[PDB]
Amino acid sequence: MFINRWLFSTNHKDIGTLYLLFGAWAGMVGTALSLLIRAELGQPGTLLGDDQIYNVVVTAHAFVMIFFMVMPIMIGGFGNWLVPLMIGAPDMAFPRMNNMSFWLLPPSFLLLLASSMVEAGAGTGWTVYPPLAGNLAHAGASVDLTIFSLHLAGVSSILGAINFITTIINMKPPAMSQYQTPLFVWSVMITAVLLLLSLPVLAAGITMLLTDRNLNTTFFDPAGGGDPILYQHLFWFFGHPEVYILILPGFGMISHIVTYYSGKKEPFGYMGMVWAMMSIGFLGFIVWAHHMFTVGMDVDTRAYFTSATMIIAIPTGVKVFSWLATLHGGNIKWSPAMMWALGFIFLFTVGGLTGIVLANSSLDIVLHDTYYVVAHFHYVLSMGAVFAIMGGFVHWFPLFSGYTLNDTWAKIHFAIMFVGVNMTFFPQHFLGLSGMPRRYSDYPDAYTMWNTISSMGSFISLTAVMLMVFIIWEAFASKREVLTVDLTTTNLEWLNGCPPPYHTFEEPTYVNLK
Amino acid sequence: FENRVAEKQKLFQEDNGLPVHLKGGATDNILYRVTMTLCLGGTLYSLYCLGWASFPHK
Amino acid sequence: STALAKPQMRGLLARRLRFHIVGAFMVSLGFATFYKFAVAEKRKKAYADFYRNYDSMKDFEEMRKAGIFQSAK
Amino acid sequence: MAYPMQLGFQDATSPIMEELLHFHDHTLMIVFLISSLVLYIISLMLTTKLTHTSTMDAQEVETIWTILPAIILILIALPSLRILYMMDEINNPSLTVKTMGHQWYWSYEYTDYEDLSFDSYMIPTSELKPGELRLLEVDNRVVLPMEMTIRMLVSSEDVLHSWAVPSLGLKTDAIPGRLNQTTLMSSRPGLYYGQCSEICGSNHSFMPIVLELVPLKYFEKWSASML
Amino acid sequence: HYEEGPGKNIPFSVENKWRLLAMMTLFFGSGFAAPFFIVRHQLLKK
Amino acid sequence: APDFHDKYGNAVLASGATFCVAVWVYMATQIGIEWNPSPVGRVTPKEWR
Amino acid sequence: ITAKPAKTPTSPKEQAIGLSVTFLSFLLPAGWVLYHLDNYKKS
Amino acid sequence: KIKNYQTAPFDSRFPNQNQTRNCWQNYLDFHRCEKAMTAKGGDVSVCEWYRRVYKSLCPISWVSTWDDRRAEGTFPGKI
Amino acid sequence: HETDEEFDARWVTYFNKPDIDAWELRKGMNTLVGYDLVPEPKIIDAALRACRRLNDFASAVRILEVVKDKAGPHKEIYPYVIQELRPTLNELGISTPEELGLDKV
Amino acid sequence: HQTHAYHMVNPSPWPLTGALSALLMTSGLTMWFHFNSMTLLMIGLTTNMLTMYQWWRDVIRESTFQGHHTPAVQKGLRYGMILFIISEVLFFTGFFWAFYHSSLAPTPELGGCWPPTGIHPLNPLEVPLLNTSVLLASGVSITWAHHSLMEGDRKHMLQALFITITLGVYFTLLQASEYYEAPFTISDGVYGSTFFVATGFHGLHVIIGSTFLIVCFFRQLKFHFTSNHHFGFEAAAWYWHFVDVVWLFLYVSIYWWGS
Amino acid sequence: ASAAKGDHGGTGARTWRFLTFGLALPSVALCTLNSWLHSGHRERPAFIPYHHLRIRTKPFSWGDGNHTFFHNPRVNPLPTGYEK
Amino acid sequence: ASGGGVPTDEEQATGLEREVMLAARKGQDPYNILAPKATSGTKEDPNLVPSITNKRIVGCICEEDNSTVIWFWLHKGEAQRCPSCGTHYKLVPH
Amino acid sequence: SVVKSEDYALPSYVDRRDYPLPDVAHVKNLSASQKALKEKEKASWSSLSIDEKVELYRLKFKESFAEMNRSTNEWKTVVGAAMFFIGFTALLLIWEKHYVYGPIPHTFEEEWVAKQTKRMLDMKVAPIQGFSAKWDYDKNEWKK
Ligand SMILES: CCCCCCCCCCCCCCCCCC(=O)OCC(COC(=O)CCCCCCCCCCCCCCCCC)OC(=O)CCCCCCCCCCCCCCCCC
Ligand code: HEA
Ligand SMILES: CCCCC/C=C\C/C=C/C/C=C\C/C=C\CCCC(=O)O[C@H](COC(=O)CCCCCCCCCCCCCCCCC)COP(=O)(O)OCCN
Ligand SMILES: CCCCCC/C=C\CCCCCCCCCC(=O)O[C@H](COC(=O)CCCCCCCCCCCCCCC)COP(=O)(O)OC[C@@H](O)CO
Ligand SMILES: CCCCCCCCCCO[C@@H]1O[C@H](CO)[C@@H](O[C@H]2O[C@H](CO)[C@@H](O)[C@H](O)[C@H]2O)[C@H](O)[C@H]1O
Ligand code: CUA
Ligand SMILES: [Cu+2]
Ligand SMILES: [Mg+2]
Ligand code: NA
Ligand code: NA
Ligand SMILES: [Zn+2]
Repeated sequence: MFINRWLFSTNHKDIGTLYLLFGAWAGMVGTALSLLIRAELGQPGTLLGDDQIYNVVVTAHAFVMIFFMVMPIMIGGFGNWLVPLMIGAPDMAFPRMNNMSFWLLPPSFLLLLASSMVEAGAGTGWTVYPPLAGNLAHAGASVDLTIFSLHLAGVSSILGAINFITTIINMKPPAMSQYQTPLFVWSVMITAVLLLLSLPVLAAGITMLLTDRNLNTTFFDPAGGGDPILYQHLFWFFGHPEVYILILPGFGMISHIVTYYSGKKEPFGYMGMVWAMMSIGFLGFIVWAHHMFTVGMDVDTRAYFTSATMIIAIPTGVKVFSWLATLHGGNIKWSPAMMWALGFIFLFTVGGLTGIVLANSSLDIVLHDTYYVVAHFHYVLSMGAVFAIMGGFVHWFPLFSGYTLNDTWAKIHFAIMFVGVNMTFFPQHFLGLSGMPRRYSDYPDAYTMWNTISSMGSFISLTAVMLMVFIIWEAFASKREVLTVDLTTTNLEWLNGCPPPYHTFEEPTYVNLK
Repeated sequence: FENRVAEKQKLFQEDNGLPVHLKGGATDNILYRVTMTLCLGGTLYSLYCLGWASFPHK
Repeated sequence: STALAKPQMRGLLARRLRFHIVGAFMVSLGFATFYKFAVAEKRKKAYADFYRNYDSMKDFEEMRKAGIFQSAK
Repeated sequence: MAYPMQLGFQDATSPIMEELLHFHDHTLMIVFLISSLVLYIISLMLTTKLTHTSTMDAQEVETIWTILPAIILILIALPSLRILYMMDEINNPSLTVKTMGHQWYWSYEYTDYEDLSFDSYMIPTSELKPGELRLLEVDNRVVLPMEMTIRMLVSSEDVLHSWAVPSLGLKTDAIPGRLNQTTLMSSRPGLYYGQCSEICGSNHSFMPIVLELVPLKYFEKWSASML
Repeated sequence: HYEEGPGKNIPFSVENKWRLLAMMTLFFGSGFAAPFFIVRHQLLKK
Repeated sequence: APDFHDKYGNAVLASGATFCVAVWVYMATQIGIEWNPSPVGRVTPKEWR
Repeated sequence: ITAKPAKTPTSPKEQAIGLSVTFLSFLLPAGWVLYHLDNYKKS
Repeated sequence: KIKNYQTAPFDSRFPNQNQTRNCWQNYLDFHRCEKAMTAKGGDVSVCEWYRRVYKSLCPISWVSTWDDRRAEGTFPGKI
Repeated sequence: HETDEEFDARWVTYFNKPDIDAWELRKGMNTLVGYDLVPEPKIIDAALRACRRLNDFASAVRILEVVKDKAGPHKEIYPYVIQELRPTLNELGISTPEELGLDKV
Repeated sequence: HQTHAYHMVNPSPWPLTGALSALLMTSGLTMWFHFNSMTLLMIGLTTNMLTMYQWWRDVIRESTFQGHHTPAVQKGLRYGMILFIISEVLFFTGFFWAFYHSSLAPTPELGGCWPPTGIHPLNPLEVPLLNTSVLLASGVSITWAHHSLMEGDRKHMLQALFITITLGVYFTLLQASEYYEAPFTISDGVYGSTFFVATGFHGLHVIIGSTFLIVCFFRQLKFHFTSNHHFGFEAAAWYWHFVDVVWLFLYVSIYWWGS
Repeated sequence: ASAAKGDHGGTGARTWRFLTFGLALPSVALCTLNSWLHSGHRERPAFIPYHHLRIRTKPFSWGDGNHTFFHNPRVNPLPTGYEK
Repeated sequence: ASGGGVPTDEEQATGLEREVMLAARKGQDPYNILAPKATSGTKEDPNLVPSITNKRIVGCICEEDNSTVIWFWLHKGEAQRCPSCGTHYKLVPH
Repeated sequence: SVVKSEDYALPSYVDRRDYPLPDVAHVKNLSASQKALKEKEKASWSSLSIDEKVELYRLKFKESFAEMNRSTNEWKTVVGAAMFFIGFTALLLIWEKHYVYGPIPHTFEEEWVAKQTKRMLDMKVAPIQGFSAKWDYDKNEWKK
């Protein structure tokens, strides 16, 4: 029975639960790696005495947080749990292929850990640029294990994307048009389209790197007429859509959380929110070379990428102002999930605005490959994704588990986290403006003060993470069972109780056309 | 060839509680066991290979 | 005693919003300059004042005499 | 170079860097305006017991939310692209210098007239002379004539590197098989520091760049003596 | 069929809070510990 | 009936604040952390050549 | 949300134990590694 | 004529950041010129300009590699 | 989009329906408090008399509470509304939340 | 009992065996590339084939034998196949991008020309043209197969499908021969790299497509397909058209324009 | 374009078979004939050890590590030239 | 030129596929493939909601093109009303 | 009173200032005296005593508006506990400084810094605003 249920699952809820467990475990790995980064930088000099190991830690930090924590939690975890419930569907379109998307991830993670254990690891950056990642500067198995890890994660998400698109297009009640589906469902749909188109380009690029490393191809090797810059194009052609992939389900959860704790039946300007996510998804495919402003590109190309990149602020602003307009006139409930969402809105805005600074290629010359970029994305991506994830987790924990969290503990956790992340990352703006490069194990002495503060901040967030674990333990230890949930009329995922039965919507909802 | 779909329909719709991957009979069980044994054995061997490869032979 | 006068009862939220968005804007436009006057104009003046009578050769000589250069003793 | 507790950019050494400073001021002003507006509005939304929970009409307010940000972006893009195209203009250099990235050091070639080339390595911490800067000093500095337009050509003989000098506003990736061009002009004599700005392996942190800017006559004699 | 309801729709037992504590400790603890031991491993290689 | 916060709130606030300030002040000033603040108005420049 | 009182209440004492055990599960192994860093290099 | 050579002048054929082709073209031009001049028993020194330009622009290792490959019979450009 | 007077008249008519049922009373009040307004005394009067026809004293008191609540920090609104309603309160024997001690925390 | 039309699938081991086969194939390629050994890889390939066989077997059992493929379930599979094909198009796009990047700006190492110095391209008017006529012909014969099936014609469906498969095999054998005859190799710089990787992935897809057609052929032999319900056939046909079109882009870009 | 054929009355199996046997397979037969004449060995290219060709950055994982997967002794020289 | 040998759905469709096919021929929708058309939704003319049990979730799109759907359990017994628009629904078990 | 898990699909009671009249009464079952009170409620409400009026209210509703909207001392616990854990973090940082970190480079020694400071002024580091601009080269001191 255990094996049938947990290894052979064809159930969207159980598979969602598997993803959440996987993602939580990955979050602990990614967090440990981040602390090692900040420990090395916490005082001037060397802590590890081995900068190849430093670079391996940085590289793994990124892959773990992106591919094993964020994507599995948002798309695999919340997507699987919530999407079928929110459209009254009995499961995903391909419930068995769904299970393979999950089971591909532990082997993918195993390949990443193998890369770090063999030889000297892959000390490449999560970008894995040749020639550093090539077979001369990184001889041996590490980089190939990294490529294979990415292959498996790629296949997992591509099949997942096919599953979500099909489910969302095909499995709504017959009367429900796409313009009657909740925003989170939209956000998963759009994310899945981005995955479907972008991951195969990455797969092509890393396959070419694999063949350069093992089959004597020279796609990226000038000796054979290749070009290291070609790899960068292929990687970032995936890599920009990827950053939008990482935030979109977050925007979706934020819309639900803000609506809910404002006591509203609906988000402000639903069609504008749909429009904004689609526009962001589209524009996300035409801006990638803003990651390459220093590689030696022509001026007109730089002017174009600067302009196209800035335009994304417009639909994004529509979403930010619509969240504010959702709060407007709300009966505000200061739940822990609401606090996460409010934190998300402001931290995402800060990071988005530093993105606009970076979009300007002239300024990016001086800011590229400095801590200003690291600060930008830890606000918009790291805080944005994590705050949306924590908001969604606290909000829907009682749905998934049937048990309540202690709200006071959860508020304490939010408070510690808010202080920690801002102490960690805010000073990194100063480090970047003043010229400290990223991907460094040590820094000229002038940079000591901000690096010291930033590392102290990282320990504060460690305390918050440890507390998060205790809080989840306390919920399961105490077993306060859910009774009534407000606003079920506009939050269908709650209407089958907590937790919902294994099989829901065996009899589908009735929705007439009028 | 004769159309024997109706016979297969009867076999696979028999009310015997068996999951589809075992509903053909004893041969399904064998093929399943072979597959899972190769997968689990191969996975253990991959772990061994990792252990071996994680250490230098200077 | 006397009766209480009839107060405004409608659009209290919208009226609050109308009032404060002007204040939200006026901070901005009132502030606008703070970064502008205290940072931007200060910076333009610092660069203008520095270079107005700047003598690069004299600057070099002071550096040379202080012993900082590999190429110039 | 950076100094302790620095918040913003290193002081500009070139006119283009001065332009970047004022453009950053302009943009950051706008960034502060927006972030504060958002913070203010958020607090406003959250500080009243008054409620209005029925359906609100979206289209009127969405015009403002789209048009004003569009205008703001144009107000950033206009000076942004002015500087971009000024950076790109033809300037006629008096001198060409090449730099080749290596693991982990820079080499320099000045081959307009004679074959002058040398390697440039970080001074190890244990060998710093009193008052010298940890991780920043090199054995052989890039000596260059001040107040002159210099063409820098940047490449690599192994992995990617990136040749940067923040106070001149310079960062040009060093790519094997490719010859990237940038222009360099210092308004002042002195020493101007930079660091490798593409991850190139285990000593990425330890291959800095030091420019030494002096009068032409000194540059010429130094050049001759370096043959 | 399967057990349904709170504490039953999960692959781990919550029947005893102390056994649960031990399991959550091993689970999150192994994930957090792993990078430190990978670093130790790499340092010990030379 | 008074809840947890009614009974212990004042004490948790007071002790929490006192403990936090004391330990951070101690960590910041007493254990040899080198913050490397600006030389400006602090350091007397000394002959190096 | 409303909920039932805890089926198996977790007292302040039990919370202190769960919290302490949790923090130690993160701190001790990492602490052990970091404390012995110099031993790993000098080996 | 244009002695007082300082450095390679701007070339409108190669106005962008990537100057690889500029170095390459001048290298080719110099050696083609030298070969054409020697074939006709003429003054090689009319080719000098291209040598100055490619010497200014081209990394030493590229020139050196190209020279080795011309001597080896493996230079892939047409001369 | 109709005057204030037309809005009020519609609502008065809503609650004045002789055979208004419990569901329609709840629907009315719960919808009305979603708007950016404190309902005029004449709306509330009509809603209170509906409570009377529905033999529901408690809902009458609750309606008075929600009037106070919708006014937010505008402390002058509720005492004014109660003032205007006093003849109805007296006629129907409706005690205010305050008179019942239901304003105590 | 359900009153929707969707398929609740029996708990299945094949996702896990599939995932493990992926681990075994990738760790196996690693072992092959670095530790001079083929064992893990061979086990991975074997378990992969076993997984695919039993998984698709079960899909056939679920549909032909158990009747779970209602119109709503079939429609889902249509979207699924279309989306899979789109992902495969983008995969090839990355290789076409690599080809155009290299060939439009040939570096000095190549002689600054395309095709590079020392490269003697195949004549696109010889076997590559034959290949083109073969796959185009196979697009015509597969359409004949589809119409015969819809018209209830068992014999002509089988004949047309057999012809299509024979053409697939012919292309595959022609390509294997051309690979052997080619005077340039995968190690001949970016020309060899782009040529063999792009046409090689295409060749793999031709093999996959041919196999899928063969599966349909044997299912047809066994009367699985009705004149109205035959999604496995549709789809093998879509995938086959996809493979044809990729060929046409390869022929135009690499063989013709890049010669 | 309408090709130059011109059928359409009902798009059926008969029409597609007509196209298979009347156009598609005859084109293949023609191209097959065409190939069967321009077949035969084109002379093997003289060996020049160009550095952009015969790339070896890592030995191949088969044979002696120096032979490509579809190595053809007649036309594929090694880095050191044609095999003896 | 053209014989038979290919089975039809009528001859060979089985299980749920066959049920759906046979019910569609009768103009029936027991597996909820079609959106039901609304009545006037008064208490006299309620929307009739079939169910195989004693309760079923209703989603009410109160006005055409509303993006917000209003969801509630409809129980066996007297007609219930949408909490947003008041339109009436009544469960008809089976 | 007693709400059960298996009742999730039924209309439920809630106290919410934006939903004043919930779908069901707080108290569903009535005792003999409570039944008599509901009968009395059908006659003039002026004949009801204050206690009877309160009892009728409490049958219909759980908490009053004033009760459900009351402020709490929770913020004290939240802020205090947050500060406690932030304080606990400094203990980990003290441990790290003592047991993990070794000495920082010699370049942070006071004499080094003084010499390096002079050399930075000699090379006129950030002479427009940042560093050397704050040094008075005439009076040989930091500007006031
Ligand atoms: C952490 C250490 C801070 C140290 C600050 C040094 C003091 C200035 C020296 C006192 C002045 C001494 C004279 C030196 C002037 C040098 C100025 C310069 O040459 O260069 C320019 C400087 C100028 O910047 C500053 O001048 C820093 C001010 C910080 C901006 C406001 C953020 C809130 C305050 C920060 C502390 C909280 C941290 C939590 C982070 C919060 C996230 C924003 O460098 C930057 O570009 C900073 C990059 C920030 C870009 C992100 C946008 C942030 C938007 C958020 C608004 C929040 C609303 C407040 C309301 C906030 C409520 C939440
Ligand atoms: C969540 C993930 C995420 C998101 C959403 C974004 C959003 C954006 N990012 Fe970011 N970014 C990353 C994650 C993300 N980023 C990562 C991981 C990297 C580096 C990877 C690496 O190198 O390892 C990166 C790097 C990166 C670079 C490259 C810098 C460099 O390496 O030199 C650039 C440059 O243009 C960029 C720009 C932008 C812009 C313009 C947006 C915009 O979409 C933001 C739009 C939002 C706002 C502007 C705020 C809200 C709007 C309003 C309140 C309206 C009014 C505002 C205005 C009118 C301005 N980012
Ligand atoms: C008739 C055409 C059909 C092709 C069938 C041939 C077998 C190879 C397999 C095909 C798969 C194609 C892509 C793999 C890339 C390389 C093979 C390219 C095709 C090929 O077969 O190229 C051959 C070289 O093969 C070689 O290296 C052999 C190397 C074989 C090992 C391949 C390494 C595995 C690559 C991993 C694939 C990653 C997949 C990613 C999936 C995406 C996940 C999202 C050419 O021979 P040659 O002697 O150099 O030149 C001819 C000289 N007479
Ligand atoms: C050297 C080779 C090694 C590489 C490994 C790959 C090997 C080859 C695999 C060949 C693909 C075989 C797929 C066979 C699927 C058979 C099952 C099937 O076709 O199932 C059909 C449904 O379609 C469905 O699931 C559709 C399922 C579609 C499957 C998609 C096939 C493409 C798979 C490609 C996989 C790798 C590609 C990526 C490579 C980089 C069943 O419905 P019907 O047909 O309507 O029948 C019902 C009627 O009888 C009722 O009257
Ligand atoms: C980035 C992550 C941050 C982690 C912060 C860690 C905070 C500290 C947790 C305690 O860790 C323990 O510290 C002891 C020292 O205090 C170590 O004992 C060591 O030192 C003792 C005293 O010298 C000896 O008794 C022991 O044998 C010797 O193992 C012990 O191994 C280690 O587990
Ligand atoms: Cu060289 Cu980084
Ligand atoms: Cu991007
Ligand atoms: Mg870079
Ligand atoms: Na360090
Ligand atoms: Na068909
Ligand atoms: Zn309705």
